[PDB]
Amino acid sequence: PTAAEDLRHKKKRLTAMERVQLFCDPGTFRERDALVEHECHNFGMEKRKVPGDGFITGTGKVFGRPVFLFSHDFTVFGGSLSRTNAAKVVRIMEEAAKIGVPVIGFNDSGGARIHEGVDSLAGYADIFLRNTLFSGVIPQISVIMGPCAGGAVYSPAITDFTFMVETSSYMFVTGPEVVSAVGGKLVTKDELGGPHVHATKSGVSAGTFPNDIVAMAQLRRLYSYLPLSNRDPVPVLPTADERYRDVSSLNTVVPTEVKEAYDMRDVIYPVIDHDSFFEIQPQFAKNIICGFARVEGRSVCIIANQPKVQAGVLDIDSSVKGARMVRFADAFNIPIITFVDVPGFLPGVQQEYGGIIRHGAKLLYAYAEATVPKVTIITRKAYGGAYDVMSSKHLRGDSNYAWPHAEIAVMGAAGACKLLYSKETAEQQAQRIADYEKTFCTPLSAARKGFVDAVIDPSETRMRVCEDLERLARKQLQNPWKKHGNIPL
Amino acid sequence: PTAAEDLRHKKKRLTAMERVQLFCDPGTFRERDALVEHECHNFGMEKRKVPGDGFITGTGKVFGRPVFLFSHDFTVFGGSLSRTNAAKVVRIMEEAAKIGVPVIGFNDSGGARIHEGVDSLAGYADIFLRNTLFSGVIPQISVIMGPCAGGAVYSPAITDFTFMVETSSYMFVTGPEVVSAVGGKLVTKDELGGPHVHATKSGVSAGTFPNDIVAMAQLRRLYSYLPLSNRDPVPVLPTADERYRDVSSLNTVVPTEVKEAYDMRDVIYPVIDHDSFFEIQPQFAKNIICGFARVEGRSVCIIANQPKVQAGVLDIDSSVKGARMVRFADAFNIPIITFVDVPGFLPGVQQEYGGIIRHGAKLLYAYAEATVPKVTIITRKAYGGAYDVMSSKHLRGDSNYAWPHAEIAVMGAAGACKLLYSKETAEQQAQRIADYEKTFCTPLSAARKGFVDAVIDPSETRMRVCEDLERLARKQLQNPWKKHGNIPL
Amino acid sequence: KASYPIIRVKDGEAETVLQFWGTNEVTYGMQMRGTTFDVNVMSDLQSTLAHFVPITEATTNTKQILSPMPGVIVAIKVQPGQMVVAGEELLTLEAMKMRNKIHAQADGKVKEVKVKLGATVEDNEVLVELE
Ligand SMILES: O=CCCCC[C@@H]1SC[C@@H]2NC(=O)N[C@@H]21
Ligand SMILES: O=CCCCC[C@@H]1SC[C@@H]2NC(=O)N[C@@H]21
Repeated sequence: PTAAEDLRHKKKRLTAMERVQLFCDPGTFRERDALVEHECHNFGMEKRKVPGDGFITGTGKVFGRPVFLFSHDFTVFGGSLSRTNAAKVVRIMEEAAKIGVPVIGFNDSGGARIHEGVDSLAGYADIFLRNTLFSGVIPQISVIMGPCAGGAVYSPAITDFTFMVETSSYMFVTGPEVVSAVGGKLVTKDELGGPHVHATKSGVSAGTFPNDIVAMAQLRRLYSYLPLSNRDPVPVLPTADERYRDVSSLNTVVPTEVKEAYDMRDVIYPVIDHDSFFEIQPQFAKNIICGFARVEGRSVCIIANQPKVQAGVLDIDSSVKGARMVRFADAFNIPIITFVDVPGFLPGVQQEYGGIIRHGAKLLYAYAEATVPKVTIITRKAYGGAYDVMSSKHLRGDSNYAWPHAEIAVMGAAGACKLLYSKETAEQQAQRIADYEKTFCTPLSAARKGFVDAVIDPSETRMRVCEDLERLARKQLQNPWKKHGNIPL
Repeated sequence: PTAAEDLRHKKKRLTAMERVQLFCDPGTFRERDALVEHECHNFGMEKRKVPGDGFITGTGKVFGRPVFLFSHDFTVFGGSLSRTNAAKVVRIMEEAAKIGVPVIGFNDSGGARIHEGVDSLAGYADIFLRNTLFSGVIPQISVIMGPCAGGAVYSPAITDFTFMVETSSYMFVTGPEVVSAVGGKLVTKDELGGPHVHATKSGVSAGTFPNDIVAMAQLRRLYSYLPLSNRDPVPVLPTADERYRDVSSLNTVVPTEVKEAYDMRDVIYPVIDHDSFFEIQPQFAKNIICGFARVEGRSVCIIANQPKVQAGVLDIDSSVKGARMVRFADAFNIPIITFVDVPGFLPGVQQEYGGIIRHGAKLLYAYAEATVPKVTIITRKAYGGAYDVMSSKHLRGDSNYAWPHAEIAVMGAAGACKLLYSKETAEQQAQRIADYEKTFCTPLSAARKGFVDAVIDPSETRMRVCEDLERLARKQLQNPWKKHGNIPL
Repeated sequence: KASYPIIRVKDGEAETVLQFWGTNEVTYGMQMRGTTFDVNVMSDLQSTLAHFVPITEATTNTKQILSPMPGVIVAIKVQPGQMVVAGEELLTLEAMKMRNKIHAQADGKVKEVKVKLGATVEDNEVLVELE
């Protein structure tokens, strides 16, 4: 019996129920509500009632841990929401708020249902309010499998992570017809809101998958990292890997020349456990890396610069990416580990015309507000305000480390030499820049002041990180009483 | 005796002490620390010690209410910060955190002090952490009277409001010398970070003043609105104006044609008390108005659309502006009053390439998260998701009102008629669009559903607003327990 | 051992040693007799559903290569209008004190005009054109 799904598969596409079956465990899905009708009675809609009413909501179970989910249905009315569709979603989110369980939704709606009038707006508003209230209480993940247009786009935005499917998905606020009507330009749906556009240009989508099957397979892996609720502790899984594994290849990663580049992944991979990195937003703002990883069987958060791309310089997009990652990680009590290599901020008129001052402050706010244990490692250099922003010791950092060839200075040697000698005799470059770099572009001064705990061999990083992260397991820090902060938007 | 200030005034500029004297009451300033030296002992700095060390910090008193302030000094070392300058500021902010008092700072620093090494970075980090921790506890206002470059720019950014002086002030992260070095373009300091640029292009500065004297005079007026701390109640001042003043001119403000424009200030001004509006960011994103005002002697927050500019259409910049205003107003228990007139969102490729999805969600998050009393008035129209965003009744709104000629529909009549009749006989425009607009583009349906409390004459708005704002004085609402939210950055 | 290379397997007397490269949870990168393969391990549902999945073809473009970011060209490696092979460095831009090195991903030859040493122009120009 394979009835009524032949029409769907013929278009090389899967069904909502099949997606739900693929996500959860083999036999642990219990559909909650299945016999519900729209009761519209307008515009010749009194007929063609549907039992499911276009939504599939259940409970399920992943890796032995509970979950909640819902999936849109494209065959029935195009997946449009109504006064009645939104009730099921509201009930699921409320139940997942009472119990410490997350929510995952597979969006496929074609837009609002016009035949209901303003009831669709009512349902949208209720879903928006539930998302707003419960953000930071239970993790929310959203996946977009098909078209997603109109005002329905906003609820995925408030969710913590949004993923996209490559061939047959798109998302935008207004359709290309209106764009043609007002501006006069003919742009296709994919050219407007395709997965690539949101992966590279707008920065909304947190990832892209080639197929639905791969999407489910990796969504399970992502779910294996998250904590169940706000009050539950960070999960710890058994692992045969051990902190005594030898990592001596880190002694040679940093080149002896100051103008040559290297890949920061060569430093990230040895420290964490084998094959346990899940990069977030891999194709957007490549000069910074963010993602999840495990250290001795417990999930941690990774944020590191990359001198491979644009000399590892902070920017607007990198600031937004890092700020969102830090805020989410702190909201759910996940340790943060950072690797620092920054020469400063990206210079340019477009930057000031785009508001670098606002955006660069977001990362600093996220780092200063955080109360989870932090570990910082300075590999090569840290200059100016970039050193302050990237989790400096003064921002209530727990432990800070440096490598023997690091440099921590106010600015580059040339600018310091220029400002320290206004009209000093010519040729001052040769006998002053070298001396200043020798005397003050080294971690000795910063260690004398007390800004780094110790200068360590690069081969001891795994040992030190495991020791510190084990000791810091029970830190309790609290901020002054506030209704909420006022972050620079 | 007018010694040592002749050199300053000759350049048509004022001094820090003169600014402090102008701000506070005639004789209520008590300078806190005045005999402090830098104790540097490097690069020939062992000499030329200064008593004040370039900073003036005190307590003062404005309108009989306490304050705290500090002012940079440009004559002494260019206003550079140090390990010692930042200590005074930290002490002032800590004291103003223990006591429920705000802080106001007049920035004039030329950058960091190179002769101290990384101690300047240490001081910057401490100030950044204090700003981050105490934001949302005590209001913070910052004014920029002169140059402000380097990494020192970030602390004004975290503060709630930043104002600028016209002729002799600028702010940016990196100087034009580096821009010339890397990109090769010659741009002046004013062309890069002048007050106009931040007033119109970047949206960082919240206002601009022509002179320092006017800056102080209006800063006092702004201070008269704010509450003293997080736990203190909203100030109420005596006022001879009364809720029984006749406003019948509102019956004629809205034109009888749907394509003609009008000025929303003609609706804003009658409702509030006379000469009591303080616009915020007047020259940026003119399609939305935000500011402070008084209603029956108590300060409230005003957020309204404007069909004069771009048909009152929501956008990226307007969303950011409104979101920041709502967040600040809610953080300190200030009532919010909104006027709604929106046809939707601005359509265009640049918008999606710039991330409309992220930015438009910020206003919705700010409106949904808020727990202060809200009053909403729909004058003419509200369509699509814009109706949901602008404080709809479903987002825990207290009271909502509409005017007799309003319209609340899913979308415009043309699109609805197109979607409701795919290949219906030609000429369907004339006998379908008119009928649909007549039947469903009216507040009767939204009133039937229960989305507006009542349909009122435009002459009763002041009476209704005063009644509701008086009754709602003691509302107590609380959100679920969270360490903090996760707003879409 | 989990997430490790060596895998010792012994059926009866026969003994084999294979290697485990990596995976994406539907495809396994395993080495057999010093050769890489990608075995697919999927259940009944995944097998019956993988038939109904689009398989798009990636762009096969043999054309000019552009510099991703502005900079300065200080060193060049390849010659104008000769053979080029995959993985060969072509030139090195230096920007904000950093020498990168864009190479040739994959191709057989080129037809183009070289950008001369010290040409501080970049801005996504056509440094090398592949034809
Ligand atoms: O020496 C002239 C250009 C130096 C730029 C150094 C890098 S580029 C972006 C960032 N901003 C700075 O001021 N320094 C770094
Ligand atoms: O009828 C064709 C153009 C109608 C646009 C109506 C305004 S323009 C911006 C906003 N977006 C919409 O879909 N409607 C409004």
